Amino acid sequence: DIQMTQSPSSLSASVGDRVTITCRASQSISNYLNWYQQKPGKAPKLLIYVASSLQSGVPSRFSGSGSGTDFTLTISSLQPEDFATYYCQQSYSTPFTFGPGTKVDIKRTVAAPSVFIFPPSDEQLKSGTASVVCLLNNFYPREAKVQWKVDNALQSGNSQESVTEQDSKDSTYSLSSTLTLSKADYEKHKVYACEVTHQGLSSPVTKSFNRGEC
Amino acid sequence: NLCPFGEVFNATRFASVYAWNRKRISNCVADYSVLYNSASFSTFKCYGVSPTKLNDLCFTNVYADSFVIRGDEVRQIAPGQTGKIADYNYKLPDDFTGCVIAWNSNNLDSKVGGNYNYLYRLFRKSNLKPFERDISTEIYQAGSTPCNGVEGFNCYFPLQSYGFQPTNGVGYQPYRVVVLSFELLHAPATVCGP
Amino acid sequence: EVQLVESGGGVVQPGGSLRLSCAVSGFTFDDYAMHWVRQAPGKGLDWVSLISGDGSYTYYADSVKGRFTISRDSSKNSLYLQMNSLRTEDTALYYCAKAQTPTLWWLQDAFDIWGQGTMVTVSSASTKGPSVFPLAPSSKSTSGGTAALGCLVKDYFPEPVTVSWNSGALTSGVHTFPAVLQSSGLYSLSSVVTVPSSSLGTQTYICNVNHKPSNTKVDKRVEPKS
Ligand SMILES: *[C@@H]1O[C@H](CO)[C@@H](O)[C@H](O)[C@H]1NC(C)=O
Repeated sequence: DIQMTQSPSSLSASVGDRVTITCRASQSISNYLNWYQQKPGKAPKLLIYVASSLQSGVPSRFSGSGSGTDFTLTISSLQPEDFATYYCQQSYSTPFTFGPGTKVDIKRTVAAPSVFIFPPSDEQLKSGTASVVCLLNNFYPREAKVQWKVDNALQSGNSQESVTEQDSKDSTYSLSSTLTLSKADYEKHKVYACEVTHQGLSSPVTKSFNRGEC
Repeated sequence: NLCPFGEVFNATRFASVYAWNRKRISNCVADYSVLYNSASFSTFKCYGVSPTKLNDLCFTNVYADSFVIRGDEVRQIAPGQTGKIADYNYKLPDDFTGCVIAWNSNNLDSKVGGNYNYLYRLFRKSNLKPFERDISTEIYQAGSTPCNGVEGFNCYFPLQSYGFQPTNGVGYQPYRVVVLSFELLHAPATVCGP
Repeated sequence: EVQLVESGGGVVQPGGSLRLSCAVSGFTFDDYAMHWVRQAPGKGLDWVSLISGDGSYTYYADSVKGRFTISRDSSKNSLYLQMNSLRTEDTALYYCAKAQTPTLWWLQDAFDIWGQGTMVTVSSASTKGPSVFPLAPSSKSTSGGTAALGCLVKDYFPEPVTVSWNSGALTSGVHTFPAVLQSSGLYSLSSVVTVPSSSLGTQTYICNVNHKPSNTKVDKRVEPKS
């Protein structure tokens, strides 16, 4: 299969910005490269075909270039309706393959996450599982690192993260990290902490509790 | 708008036949008889149309397929032919509507010691469907032993170089081929004669 | 206006079968190659299969070859994908897409119009309602700022669940996160809200959780503790 890559994986931009994103094919595909644009909950729309031709109804601020292996999509002045994920796709050879996408989101002033930690409820502990939830609320940019520490020991493999779409009102994100332990392992330790690093935080922030409101 | 045929026939570089180039022609006017009366073409065979009646017909799409093969193989570029090229590289349908144009290109496409550049597919597990193109380079597993990505015992790299040497006889000399096909569908017929 | 409308998706067990349909209007169907492209939850685009205008040529992604069969019916202006021996990793929204160029060929083209997709979910999990647990606000915050509370909606199948707060009367500052698929095959999701801490003693806060496939409808009160 011809492998398609894209760069950057994500881009923060403001209205009026010039935006350049790129797509690479693992071998020559001549100019048989298409660009699609996709917004959450919606099907992709054809934007550019055969590397440089604009689909009907696409405005002139868009252009595409490249032939062979390296292609670029350029938006000369980003408009609100352009925030989306962009995918390139080679049509030169079956099976057809797609790049992994570049998401262009709305730049806004940095906002540090407000962090909250939630111990497992007594109800759930009756059931034999402990879920510990760490919330990162209303932050920008999207990048954030959340690490769990149990009695100061770094956890791996026992947490999952979920993130919201960029908020329509304040352009922030929120994120949950859930630590899942058996009741047996949960009661083997005292201190449960999630530690967060983010551009808006000069130093990593920790929220913690001692098992049993201690 | 004159159809961009001069970029097809006079392109500096031509595709290997296994990766035959296909150019879609549309929204333009074309003078086909000028091609027929060229005296540089040693082959000019049409099917389902007359070379004369081409200028009085319109089509939805014209396709221009081009590649290099050896002189002995031009005969395989026709409907109902068999051989390595027809079976494994470039296959024309029975109801082919178009023309096959070829000319000796020994001056351009032969190189002393051999040309590495032009390739053809020698092994395939099945024959090509008409107008199918196959650019894969997976090793051909002729037997039961796995090849693990490398040529070897019963394990053949599927493409071979022609090795066009300038001193070869005409049958082993390189020929550039351009195949025109004409497609009429319900969509508007935008490419017309003069 | 060109229109493509997919149907036939649903929850299947691994190894099962399902047939997808795509009804098309607004163009000469037979002039165009047609395609199926799928999108795994939270993933990118993945091309599955094509069929030329007259049905004579078809192609498949390696991952589905030998299991899937694509076909079209000119009389019904319809495209089908017959999906046999389904695997969990076949779980995706399945789009049908029309090739841009009227031609009997199928390469070097673009997909100018896409349907909105039909969801295919391949799992061995059984229908199961969620347990709902409070995410209780901290009693330690002395700051007059906003406080966070929420509800954990753990271990349900299939998607989706819906969560409201105070019967739809509380919507500002609500974040209901997308579900995660846990290794047990069950989904989990939290819904949180930030409120003024100055209201924590007065205002009651109840999350309303509904999971139609299991007929679960739970209201969980969320209040400070001790
Ligand atoms: C290619 O170039 C030659 C000479 O420059 C010219 O006579 C011929 O017509 C050209 N072929 C086409 C198809 O334009």
